[PDB]
Amino acid sequence: LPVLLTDLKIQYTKIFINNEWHDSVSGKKFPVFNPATEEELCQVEEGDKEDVDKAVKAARQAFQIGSPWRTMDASERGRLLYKLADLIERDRLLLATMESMNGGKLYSNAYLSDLAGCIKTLRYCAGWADKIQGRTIPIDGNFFTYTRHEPIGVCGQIIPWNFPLVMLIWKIGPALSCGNTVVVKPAEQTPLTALHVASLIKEAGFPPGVVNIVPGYGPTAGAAISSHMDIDKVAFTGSTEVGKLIKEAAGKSNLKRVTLELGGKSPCIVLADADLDNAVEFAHHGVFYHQGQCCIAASRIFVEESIYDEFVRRSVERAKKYILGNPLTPGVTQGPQIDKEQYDKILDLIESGKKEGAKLECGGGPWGNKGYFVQPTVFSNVTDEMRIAKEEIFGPVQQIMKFKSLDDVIKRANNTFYGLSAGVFTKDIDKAITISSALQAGTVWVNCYGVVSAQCPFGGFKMSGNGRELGEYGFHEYTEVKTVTVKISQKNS
Amino acid sequence: LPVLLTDLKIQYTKIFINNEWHDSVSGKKFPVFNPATEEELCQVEEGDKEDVDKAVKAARQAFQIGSPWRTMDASERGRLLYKLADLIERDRLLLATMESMNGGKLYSNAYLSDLAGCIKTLRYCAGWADKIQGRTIPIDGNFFTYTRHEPIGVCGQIIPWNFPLVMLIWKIGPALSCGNTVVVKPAEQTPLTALHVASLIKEAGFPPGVVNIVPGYGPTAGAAISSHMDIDKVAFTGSTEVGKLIKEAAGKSNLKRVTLELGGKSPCIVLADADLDNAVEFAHHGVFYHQGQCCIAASRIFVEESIYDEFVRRSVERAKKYILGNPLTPGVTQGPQIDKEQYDKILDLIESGKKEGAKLECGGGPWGNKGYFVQPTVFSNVTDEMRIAKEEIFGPVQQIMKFKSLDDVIKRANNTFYGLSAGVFTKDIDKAITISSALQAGTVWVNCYGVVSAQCPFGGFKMSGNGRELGEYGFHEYTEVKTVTVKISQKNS
Amino acid sequence: LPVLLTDLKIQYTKIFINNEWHDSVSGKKFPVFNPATEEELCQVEEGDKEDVDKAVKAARQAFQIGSPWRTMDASERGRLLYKLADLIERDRLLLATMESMNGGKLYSNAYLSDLAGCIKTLRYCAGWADKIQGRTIPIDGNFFTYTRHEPIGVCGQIIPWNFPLVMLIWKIGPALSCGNTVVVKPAEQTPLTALHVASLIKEAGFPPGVVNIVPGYGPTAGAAISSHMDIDKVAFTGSTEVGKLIKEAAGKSNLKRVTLELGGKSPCIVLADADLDNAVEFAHHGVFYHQGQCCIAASRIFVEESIYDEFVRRSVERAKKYILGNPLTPGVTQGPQIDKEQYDKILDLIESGKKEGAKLECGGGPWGNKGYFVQPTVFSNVTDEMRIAKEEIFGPVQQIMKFKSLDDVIKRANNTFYGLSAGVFTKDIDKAITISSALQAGTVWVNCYGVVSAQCPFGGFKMSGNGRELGEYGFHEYTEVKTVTVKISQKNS
Amino acid sequence: LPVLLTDLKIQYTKIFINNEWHDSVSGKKFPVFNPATEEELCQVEEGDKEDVDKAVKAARQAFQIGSPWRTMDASERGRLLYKLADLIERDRLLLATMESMNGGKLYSNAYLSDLAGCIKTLRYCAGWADKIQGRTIPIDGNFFTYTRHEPIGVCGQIIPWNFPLVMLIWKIGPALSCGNTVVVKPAEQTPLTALHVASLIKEAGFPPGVVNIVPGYGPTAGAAISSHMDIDKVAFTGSTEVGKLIKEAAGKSNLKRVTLELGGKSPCIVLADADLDNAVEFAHHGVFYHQGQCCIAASRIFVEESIYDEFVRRSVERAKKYILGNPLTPGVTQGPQIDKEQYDKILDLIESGKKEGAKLECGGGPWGNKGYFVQPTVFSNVTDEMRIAKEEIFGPVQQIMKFKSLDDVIKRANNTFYGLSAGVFTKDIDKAITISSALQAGTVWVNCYGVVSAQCPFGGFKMSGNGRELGEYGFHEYTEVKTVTVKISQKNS
Ligand SMILES: NC(=O)C1=CN([C@@H]2O[C@H](COP(=O)(O)OP(=O)(O)OC[C@H]3O[C@@H](n4cnc5c(N)ncnc54)[C@H](O)[C@@H]3O)[C@@H](O)[C@H]2O)C=CC1
Ligand SMILES: CCOC(=O)CSc1nc2c(sc3ccccc32)c(=O)n1CCCN1CCCC1
Ligand SMILES: [Cl-]
Ligand SMILES: [Cl-]
Ligand SMILES: [Cl-]
Repeated sequence: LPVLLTDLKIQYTKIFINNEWHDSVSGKKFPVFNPATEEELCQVEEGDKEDVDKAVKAARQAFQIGSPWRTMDASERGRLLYKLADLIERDRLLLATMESMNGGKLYSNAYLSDLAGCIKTLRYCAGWADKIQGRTIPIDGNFFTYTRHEPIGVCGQIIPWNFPLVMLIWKIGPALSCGNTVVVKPAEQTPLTALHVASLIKEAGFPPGVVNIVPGYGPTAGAAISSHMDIDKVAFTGSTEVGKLIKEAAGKSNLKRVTLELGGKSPCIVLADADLDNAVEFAHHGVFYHQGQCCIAASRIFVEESIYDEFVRRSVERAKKYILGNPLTPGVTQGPQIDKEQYDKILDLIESGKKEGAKLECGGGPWGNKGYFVQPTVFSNVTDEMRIAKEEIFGPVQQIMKFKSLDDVIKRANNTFYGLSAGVFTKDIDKAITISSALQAGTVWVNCYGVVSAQCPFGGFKMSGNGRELGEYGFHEYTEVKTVTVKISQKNS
Repeated sequence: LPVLLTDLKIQYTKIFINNEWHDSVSGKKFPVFNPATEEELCQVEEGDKEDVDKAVKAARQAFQIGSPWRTMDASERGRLLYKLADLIERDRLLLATMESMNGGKLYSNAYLSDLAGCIKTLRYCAGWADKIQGRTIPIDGNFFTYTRHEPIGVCGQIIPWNFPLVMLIWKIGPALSCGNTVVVKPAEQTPLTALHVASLIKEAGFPPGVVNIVPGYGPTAGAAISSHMDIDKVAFTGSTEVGKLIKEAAGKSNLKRVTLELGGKSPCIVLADADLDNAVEFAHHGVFYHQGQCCIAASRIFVEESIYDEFVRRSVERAKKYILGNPLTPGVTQGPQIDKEQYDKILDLIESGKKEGAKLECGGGPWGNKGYFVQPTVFSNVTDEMRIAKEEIFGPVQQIMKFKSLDDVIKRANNTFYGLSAGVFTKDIDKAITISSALQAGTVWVNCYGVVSAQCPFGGFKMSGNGRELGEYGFHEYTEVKTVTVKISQKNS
Repeated sequence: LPVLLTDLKIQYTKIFINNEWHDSVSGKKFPVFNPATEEELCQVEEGDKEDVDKAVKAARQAFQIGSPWRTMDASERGRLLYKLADLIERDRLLLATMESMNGGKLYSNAYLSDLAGCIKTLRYCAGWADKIQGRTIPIDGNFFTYTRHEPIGVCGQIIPWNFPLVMLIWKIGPALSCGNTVVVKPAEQTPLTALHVASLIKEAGFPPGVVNIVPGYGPTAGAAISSHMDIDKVAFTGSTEVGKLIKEAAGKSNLKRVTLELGGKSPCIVLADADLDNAVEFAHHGVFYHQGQCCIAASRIFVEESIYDEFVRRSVERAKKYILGNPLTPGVTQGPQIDKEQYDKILDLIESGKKEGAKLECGGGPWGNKGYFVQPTVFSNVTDEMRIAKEEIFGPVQQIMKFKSLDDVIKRANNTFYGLSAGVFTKDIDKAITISSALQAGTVWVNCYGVVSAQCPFGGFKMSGNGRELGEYGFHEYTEVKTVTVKISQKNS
Repeated sequence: LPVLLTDLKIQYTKIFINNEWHDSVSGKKFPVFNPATEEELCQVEEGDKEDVDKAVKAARQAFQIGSPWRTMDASERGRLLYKLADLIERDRLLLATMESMNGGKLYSNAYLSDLAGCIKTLRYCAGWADKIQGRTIPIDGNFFTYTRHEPIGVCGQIIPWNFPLVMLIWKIGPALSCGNTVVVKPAEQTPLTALHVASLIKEAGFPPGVVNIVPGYGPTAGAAISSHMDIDKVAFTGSTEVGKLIKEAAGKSNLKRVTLELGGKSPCIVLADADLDNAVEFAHHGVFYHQGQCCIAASRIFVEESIYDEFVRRSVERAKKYILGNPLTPGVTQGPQIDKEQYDKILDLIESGKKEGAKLECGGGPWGNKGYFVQPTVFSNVTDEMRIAKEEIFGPVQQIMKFKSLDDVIKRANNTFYGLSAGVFTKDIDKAITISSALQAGTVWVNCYGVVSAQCPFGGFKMSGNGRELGEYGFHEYTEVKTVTVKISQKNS
């Protein structure tokens, strides 16, 4: 685990449009904080509607028929993405450090996981660019018919603060591989890594206007994207509330394409025949990863009665082993929550668990004199009507419940408006296949949890979102299909 | 062209839920009219929110894990669809007659085209059922990963009055082939053919609740579908206004998947080297088909100056050759518009063309003492800011314009919030390919127009809709992708 | 289980070329026998080189650019195949009876399985016809590139006597769906069902020359196919010896495409945790089905030592329960072998098992005064160097062996030049996945055996064959891919 | 056009097995010559059967279940290929020089085209590695069925001398991306660039035994590959004669999979409406490229009578403009033929053209005192029965013919046992589509020629070969499909 042997210096703080750095139209700036210390790191240019309009015009122009980005070989779009991955690999120490400092994110994970994921995802996407293909189709009648899987056009992409870099790359990788242009709005909490990447987009040689990055707030810059009359598509990861607003704003304006990923209340089902240590470990990391701030957090763990008490005991032992503190310091194993709102939400929900009669096994309160820290918290004997069993907490708060009827537990697992993911732990082939088939969730892990890769599509059932990202299947959502049908004198098979 | 040698008798007038005929919960009924005579044909049970709730419950139950429709072989879903096609072929005379009588639709077209399209589309969809496949994916790490392309669940499907049968089958064919269950709301104007088909769904042996048909109005039954908390997806063909309302209602409620097809203002570009007679014929039929009531109507025809006057002359000669009257009577070549609202809209727009200075070549007024008839109408020297050049008329009203700059005409062709289709007429390979690539439209025809087939995906760019129907690509929109990732001791390629 | 309530009368005994019945050029005929009685059923026209030349010319002409079969809609090729399935369904009683009488095949299986498989396979193939698609490809440079998945042309198809109808349809279904024309040579033992199907091909309305059926012998009619200078592809199921000759003859002549399926020595691995009754049943039916005359026969069954004796006991009990006799008589559960050569081969191999020291548990000799009957025979304590462990027997002869090292048994399972299929019986997810991945076989069944369907590709690893039949993947082998690359002035994504 | 600013020094002259350099078992070496000077460049270790056996054992071991190459992530196979491309880019000057010196290949083409093609092809193949996917399949009955697209195993790959590097990469890129191991036999004429690449395979970090390179002769090392009992597949580009021998040897031994590309007699059809200068240029380069030593050489050019004389005149003017000499010297535009056999064959065929009455427009004899040089030669009024119209010349010899019947010229174009490629020159859409559809050739170029890219599949119809290389479609030929079918208690769609 190498580190930056020199203190981080913040350089890139401006709006990125047509490969140059812009002041906000208003002249306004907003502060950016270190969640572990509550101290301002810097000021960043505050994008708003006016700045979004500049970025959209730039993106529109870069998408015009005859432009460099429309006319270059697909393989060259791919080359540019591979180059960007190489640049991020070059600046890995710097990026992992900035990510950890701005995002409250453990540095070892930032370096070994987030940065690795960004690099691998970009390289995966680079490979698709010249492998996006349409069809030739044996239509009835004397016609030649083919399809073009064109890029859609200008894609507005709004990303959250929990995985700033990974989410940036998850959005831009596919969009660019397919030939789109993008207007990106990073989370107000975490604009800095996106702006560094923008410098590397310029360095790699992407044509101007192909990627534009507009830091700013949700109701301002975000809303301007969702309601813009010349944005063809909007992609978003974040809260359900905002997802609704985005879909509504898209409907009112220009009926732009919308894809959403909106978190979850993801269940695990642990059968009595399960490898118990393996289930405890994966379910543990499954809920606690990055201070509980994962859309896929395994926030309801149902365990067969006969192994329930043992499951709970071992889970508690594991949760009691964390070291809280600054995510930069080696050996520290839990960083802060991102901000006050999240902090407040986690505490309120923890209090509801105590009130509504859940058994507190450990944690249950805040930690320290600075930083938005929350003790890792475990509740057992949780019941389905409790707030901590229904609401996404997005904090280090684990719920453990028992069942003895498998039919009943699948119904309980499914009894939510969410549906992002689930986990099944068993040694039995038939149970693994039939349970995974019955769960209304986008990804089901069997005898593991939290395994996400560029090669697999990822997305929600129900209110956890719509559409899929990554894999072969995800690329479909960044193309617009055109059918071309040509009259011919006579066809032959 | 065979005919029913016995008078049509209306039998099926009720709400279809769980394969039985239901009265409306309210007890209310609404009238159904023959647009050619303005006479009531019958009364039909009026579905509203309460009836939609009954259909959704039925559809939900038919979709449950372990149900007949979830557990039957995919090939058997396909068999059921093939059987339904055979039944519609059996009742072709009856259906074509009912379609023509209720829809104001020329009987020869109803029989030879609409009914043929329904049959062929169903058979096409039947073939996909056991050919819907997921993937196995060489994910990083020691895992086995596969995907399931599951049906989504309960699909709400709202269809228009212009092609009642074709649109019914365009919706239910793919949805059912993929294993979904459906709640269908036919247009208030044209419920009758859908209800006959429902009798044939029962006869074919589809499990109850797999298809439910709820006749009724837009703001009542339609709105209940779009806002329902247990409908997983809504599909819609109709007006832009309603498309917006549907997307908004889906966002406010349960973030259900939405696909829309919303008509157009589709352009043709006729180059000087074009086969002129061929371009005139296809552009003519392209705008005039079914009294102009096609989403893809070729409602802006741009012709190179040197052949413009000849194009206009020949177009006028062709338009002056129609025989208006009852769509049932042989040799009649133009039926009525569907209803008063459409009628009023076409007349108002025709008047705006005269006012704003378009040259009237023929038609321009109503026809007859009964029926919503409009003279076939041609305007030349139309300019881009005129109402008849911007608004979808949905009537027998042709606009012809000239150009001499090809760069300019492509920009004019593209200068619309619509984008459903377009036509290009030229003998030159390079022009055909480059022009079709540059047009922002879902289907581009070359040296033809209006060629739609079950084998090709169909849908809009921009505000003409989102998603694609039919072809291989259309089937994707009726599946929900689940990734299953299984921990293994060691993988091997 | 319905039966023909009228005695079978043989009608179709001639060579089928251009949809008419032909005498052999030589005037020669050959006899056809009932294997259960050794009595001649009829005489059939003997095709030889001269007749093959007539069929190839007919097939070539039907494949010419501009012909009905090249110009008809793909959906119409599909319609024709669906019609043929409907006709075979109509004549199911007759076909199942003829199959059983000519092939020595149990009538209940013939009716319920073989005929069902033919019908289902044809319907599956019908569905692909208009779903065979090429690609459009974003090649480097200013070009438009697309591919056509054309039919190959004249396909020579040689099929065996064990599943005459199923194999006929397995060959012609895909070939025709893809638009090829075919020259079929049924086994000399079993020409009759193929000739009836030919009458139904004529009745369904296939254009003449699209299917031609040339009964005759291997070294005569078969060899003429394999060496023909105007046959584009040859497909074959049968013996390894002949497979070699076919590949060699194809290399010497016109380098025609070759696909082979050549039987096996397929292993099962039964782990100690397996559902034992389920493993015994499937392994039993897996080797004994159709008198052992299946390419996929489970002819080496390795059982973990701790359950080996119990496995063997239960296997023996099951084998001792058969009733031998005429395949037409209800309750009869084992018919004859096909002919004297097979009969002789099975007996010789059974004798080698006794000689080389295998433990005879039951059977071991012939049965009856007429018909090529062999007692169902079980050997335990078989070792890998014995003839019955290495050679495909193609008779009712089961080999059971023990193991205790899993690494070792996989190596033993794989230690063969064959590789058609295998079976794995265990309750453990990891073992099921890792073992199936390690076995060098085309199809691996888990906790079942002998499950073959039109939707899955089927074919061998190693010397069990090359290429795959059926599924999506099998269709690729009946197309020839053409790339078309068109110079354009400027491309756009 | 940069050059090596230092003289080339030959380093790598040994057999490459398990990532180390081996002497031949016999101790024998063979000489390697510069075709431009007829001087020996070096000696290279001569591989024979014994050495092939060592390489196959190494390849077999590297392919074993549990090996590094079988267990590494697919994305890592891709990474290794990307690294190799980067290494070849690093050594581009050296490789382009060695290629030109050993292969008689113009240095500017070697550098700008061959080396670029190698790099781009490797990068294309790298991108597929983790995008090779099987299927999940909705089989009839209560089963879970999926497929694995496994690597085949040990692939023997025999390549020719005309494009040593490009062909090496065309073979190993796909084979390795798919996870195979390879035993490569470069042409005896041109082993040197392959051995340098082998050093870069070692440097990139490929596991030992994954690639093995065995220089040597055809009937010795080549024959040992084709007849080997433990090689799973053989791929070959070269002469028809050898293709036959390979297919036969594969049939006699172990029925290994075979794919062949075998050159052609590729036709162009130039219509009267064609852009004439464009057709002349592409047809010219189409036959003359790399001294006529391209499988796709446009060796029959049919021109409509009305433009035939002009076509011939302009073609002659272009052919008379070459500068012969050393392929290393700037401004030199034609190098030597590869060796004496080719040289002799070209001269003999040129003499047959004079004898049989073809009109000699220019060239017709040898050139210089050393090097296998042949004057660029044009024949007009060539007729279909002449040797130069039927036999692949593989020299700088152009045939031009006239036609006036389009039906007739397509039949003439098709009247060959070859079918690798063809060209069509016209401005008319319908002709371009219908002619290209009618030509029995693997690639058809329209208004261009010789446009080959990694993204498109490439291969012959008829005796020009079997199978396809590159594109998505080519990758299929380097996988072996396994179906896995698992019994489950109950399936759900
Ligand atoms: N799916 C996921 O991974 C995430 C889920 N969440 C959930 O949402 C809850 C609230 O967290 P927030 O930070 O408020 O998430 P949020 O959904 O409001 O913020 C995420 C992104 O949306 C933008 N945004 C906010 N308001 C917007 C608007 N009106 N229009 C357009 N864009 C807008 C933000 O600026 C940011 O870029 C969390 O407690 C958690 O449960 C939060 C972040 C990520
Ligand atoms: C290859 C893409 O990059 C990464 O995987 C970075 S890490 C990571 N990304 C995402 C999630 S949700 C999600 C949704 C979309 C895209 C990426 C992710 C997550 O939860 N994580 C931590 C897993 C730690 N795990 C602990 C045990 C196994 C992995
Ligand atoms: Cl498509
Ligand atoms: Cl998928
Ligand atoms: Cl292809």
